[PDB]
Amino acid sequence: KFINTMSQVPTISQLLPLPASDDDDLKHKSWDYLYEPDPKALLDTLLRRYVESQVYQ
Amino acid sequence: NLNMDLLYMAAAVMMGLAAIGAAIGIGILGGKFLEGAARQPDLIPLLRTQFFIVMGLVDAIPMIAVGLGLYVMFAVA
Amino acid sequence: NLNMDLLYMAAAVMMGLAAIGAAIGIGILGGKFLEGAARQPDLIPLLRTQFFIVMGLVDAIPMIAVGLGLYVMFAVA
Repeated sequence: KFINTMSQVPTISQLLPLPASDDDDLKHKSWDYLYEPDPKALLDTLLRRYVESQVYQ
Repeated sequence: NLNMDLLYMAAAVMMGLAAIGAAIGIGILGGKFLEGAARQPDLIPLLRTQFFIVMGLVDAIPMIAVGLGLYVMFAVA
Repeated sequence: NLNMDLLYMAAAVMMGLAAIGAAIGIGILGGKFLEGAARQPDLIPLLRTQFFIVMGLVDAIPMIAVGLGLYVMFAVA
């Protein structure tokens, strides 16, 4: 992990199963998505692309 | 005499048909209004405005039908 | 006389058709209400509000028809 120019630290961190952020989308109560075609097929690809993105980062 | 009993029967058919039409049409419309509401409630007032607009269009004929049903049933007797 | 022969059939037509209309309309609307509820609870009270708002309009013509059916079947004959 690149922290400061003079300091870098090794880290082991988990990416499956998904670790639980404290971000609250309880404020998002106000709406829901239109899912084309359906939400279940979309959540899968979102999770896969997210794992690939974190590995790239 | 023989006239009145058929005049009642005719009012019956006319108003029953008007009832089926109005009821099912407004139900079909309200279904889409509700499913639009469930996805984003904050738009509820705008959607309700649109709904009370179009509901008059659907209500147009059936109210004529029931008006003439009443006319037949009572004014002509 | 023949009036109490035919007018019962008149009432039966009127009320059967009103029943068809009201039951089907309310079925459709309540179905969309339920699928709205399961999609997003915590809205159940708000969607129930809007559901009654709409339901009030569905029943109008069917209820007029039912009232007139009772009237003829009991007041006149």
